[PDB]
Amino acid sequence: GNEVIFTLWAPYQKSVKLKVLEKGLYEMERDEKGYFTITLNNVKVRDRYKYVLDDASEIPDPASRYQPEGVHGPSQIIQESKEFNNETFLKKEDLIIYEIHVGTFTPEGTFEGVIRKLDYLKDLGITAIEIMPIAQFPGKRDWGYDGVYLYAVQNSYGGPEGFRKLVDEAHKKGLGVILDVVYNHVGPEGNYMVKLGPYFSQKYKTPWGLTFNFDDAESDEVRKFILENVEYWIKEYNVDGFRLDAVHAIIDTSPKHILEEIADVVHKYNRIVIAESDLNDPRVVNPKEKCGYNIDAQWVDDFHHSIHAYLTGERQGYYTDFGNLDDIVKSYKDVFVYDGKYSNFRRKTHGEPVGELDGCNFVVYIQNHDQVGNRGKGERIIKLVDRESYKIAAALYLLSPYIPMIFMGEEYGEENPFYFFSDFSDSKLIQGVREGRKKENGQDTDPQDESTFNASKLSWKIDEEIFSFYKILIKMRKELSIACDRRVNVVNGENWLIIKGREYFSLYVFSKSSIEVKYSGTLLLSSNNSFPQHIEEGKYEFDKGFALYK
Repeated sequence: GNEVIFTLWAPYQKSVKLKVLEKGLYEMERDEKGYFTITLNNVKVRDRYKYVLDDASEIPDPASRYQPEGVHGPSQIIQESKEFNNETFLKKEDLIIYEIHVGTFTPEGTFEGVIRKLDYLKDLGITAIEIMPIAQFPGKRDWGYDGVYLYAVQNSYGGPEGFRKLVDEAHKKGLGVILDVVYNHVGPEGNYMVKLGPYFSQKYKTPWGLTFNFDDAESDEVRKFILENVEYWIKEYNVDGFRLDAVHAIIDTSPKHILEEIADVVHKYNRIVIAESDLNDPRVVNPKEKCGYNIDAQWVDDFHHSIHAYLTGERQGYYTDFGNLDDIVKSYKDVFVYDGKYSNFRRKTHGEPVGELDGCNFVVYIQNHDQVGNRGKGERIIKLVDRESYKIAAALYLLSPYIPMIFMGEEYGEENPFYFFSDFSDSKLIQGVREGRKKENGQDTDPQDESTFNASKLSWKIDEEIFSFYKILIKMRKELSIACDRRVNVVNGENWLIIKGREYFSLYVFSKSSIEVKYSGTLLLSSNNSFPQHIEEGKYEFDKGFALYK
């Protein structure tokens, strides 16, 4: 039949009622654990509903699937037809990721907008797109990390219907979709979980708000909440995989860490998890029989930081830990630069070596939402290095053994900043974030100003020299079988370096210098016209630039 069952976990609350807007108020039945439940025969997609507390105040379903009128508005029923392939066609060894912010990616600012850009993406060579968090957040202008309804697809992005159609059309083109999900904290506005029960940890918390309760009193149910959320995205949206936001901010003292369980869920349904770890700890990524949570891959800032610090000369914040050519070679042959050595930035010994894990347990990047957006003036790397360096940078990571991830626009030479923006309506949060971004990052543009968001939309002004470069770089990566293979040989002089893989070798010349080349090869790609078509073992004097050889 057509009847459906309502479930709300609220141990703090004595007795709660269901409120279907056009219909009546319905008394809910309680159990031992603190779950309120009723089955209603008369409900239909898409009625609006809320829950009314002892307080007599009315809150939206915390496990809501659609919030038509934003965070403080009522919850709406959606069509739940669990259609999903049991497998993803994505081979993680073939993974080229493209990070997208739906709001700013296109003039549209919606899912339909990214759909339109699918052919472009496919043609470029990307195999999967990473969508920044889409869990309902305040208003319509937010990176996604102030999301506060884990099961509800952002209304202004195009809602559930919108996101579903995106994955459907992505699969249709042979593209995969990875969802950025937040399990380490929750948004400061429109979060009503605090009144229901111990969703959040008493113990510590995160720089971005209240952290989840995974290991303390009544944490079973909050563990179920997150694990079922990952189950939900797979079963109801047919998503290929996940990027887990700041896993270092998820603390769990339990016999089996929640991150291990999260992975178990995604692997049960043959999907992929990537983790943003700041831990520099192979445990996140290691096999179970080697004591890891078995997450498929992790972000390695060390790579980006090495490249960035060296090319920019910048040393503020975390860049103080980097700066030398050695750091790049280190990261290129050891993954982590900080693998159990002292960090002046963190004021402690940081990290652990990575052992024999292949390259495909790590994703690398010269740009992403953090490394652009957390800069006060939000400058893309293109503004901080010359055309040559920029090309050398793109070559370094796209030709690395690690999984490369392109930031939206990077590939055609996008020049527009990516600022930090928010769309809170609570005036104290507005006040706090302005001064927060002012003090922490040195942002002069108002995050709550519409113009700041607008200025962050891609221009789509294509630089064809750069765009062609990326396209060929991607193509050669695939053709050379560079993926995962950490068996590379790197030699470095003062202002240059050569990296030699199984089928290729690359020249990375940061200044004019005389280089001893020990390899023969045919030129595949070059940032200049200055490099020979065929080269042989010998000494050469190269100008600043990059060259790839078979």
